[PDB]
Amino acid sequence: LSKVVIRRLPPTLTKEQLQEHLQPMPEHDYFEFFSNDTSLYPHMYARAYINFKNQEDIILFRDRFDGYVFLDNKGQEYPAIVEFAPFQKAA
Amino acid sequence: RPPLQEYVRKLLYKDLSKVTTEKVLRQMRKLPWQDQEVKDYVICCMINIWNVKYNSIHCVANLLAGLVLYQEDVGIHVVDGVLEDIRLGMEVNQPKFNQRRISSAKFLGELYNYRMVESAVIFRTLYSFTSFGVNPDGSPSSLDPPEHLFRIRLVCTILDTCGQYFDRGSSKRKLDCFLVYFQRYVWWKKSLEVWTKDHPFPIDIDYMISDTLELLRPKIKLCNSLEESIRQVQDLEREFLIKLGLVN
Repeated sequence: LSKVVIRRLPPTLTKEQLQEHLQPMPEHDYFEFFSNDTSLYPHMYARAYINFKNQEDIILFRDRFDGYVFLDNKGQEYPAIVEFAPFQKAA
Repeated sequence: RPPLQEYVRKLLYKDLSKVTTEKVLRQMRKLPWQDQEVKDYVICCMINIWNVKYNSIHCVANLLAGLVLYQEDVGIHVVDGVLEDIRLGMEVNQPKFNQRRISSAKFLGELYNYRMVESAVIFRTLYSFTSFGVNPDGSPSSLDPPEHLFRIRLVCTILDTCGQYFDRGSSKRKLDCFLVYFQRYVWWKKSLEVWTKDHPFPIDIDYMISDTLELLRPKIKLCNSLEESIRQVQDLEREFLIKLGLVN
């Protein structure tokens, strides 16, 4: 298992802003941002997938960012969730 | 509404059926997949599978299986999206979204049937229905309050869609193990204090479970009490303990 999702991010967060929070980034094959694709409007969230190169780096990453509070413009809190992706196939 | 959006919407939600699958496939292939907005829109339309009639959901899985020969990334993003929606649906858990959430579960099951996901994805999802946000003593919780029986409908929806293929070998054992956990989950719900003589557990949910389980396993023992369902789980977990070597 190398593919990790970080989900329930603010709906107007961007990939670049996410990167600024995450750095220093561990070695990764893949890193892409997704949003505005749910069937459950108006419950809007953003998320990302990262495919890690080593296993020990994954434990470190969720120790650091699981529960990490992101903010949107208006100051509403968004605790992130970090888990293994339920589908492990990489794009 | 922009022309390509109306085109994608028309192909997926109106034209697509069992008899036009080859024609829709041809057309989807020639879309401008290099335009990121267009690729994003198709992915989004497929995740929003509730717009498709229930009996033609399987045609979208089939169309996706033809399409990933030329556009594999699209299929990955749709599967990732459907699974995110199934998880978010449990976090939101408002009854106005019941039809949409069921459509998503059926779609995941059809995605297994047309080889877009392997069985591990299905079992991960079935366990999530019986464990996500569920207190391990069977007491009610924020995401699983007392009269909420929708987890049972979700499980039965997936089992009715693709469960028949888990009848041999390793998937057979995996389904048998899951059903032991499912029967306990059901007895936790049945044991809640809200259910009384004046306010009985719904018989329609009972019949849904027995019909599903007896179709998959004609000789299965349906537990007649919470105690019996806990013992089944205890016997199973003794087997696991032996395999894991935590004591012996």
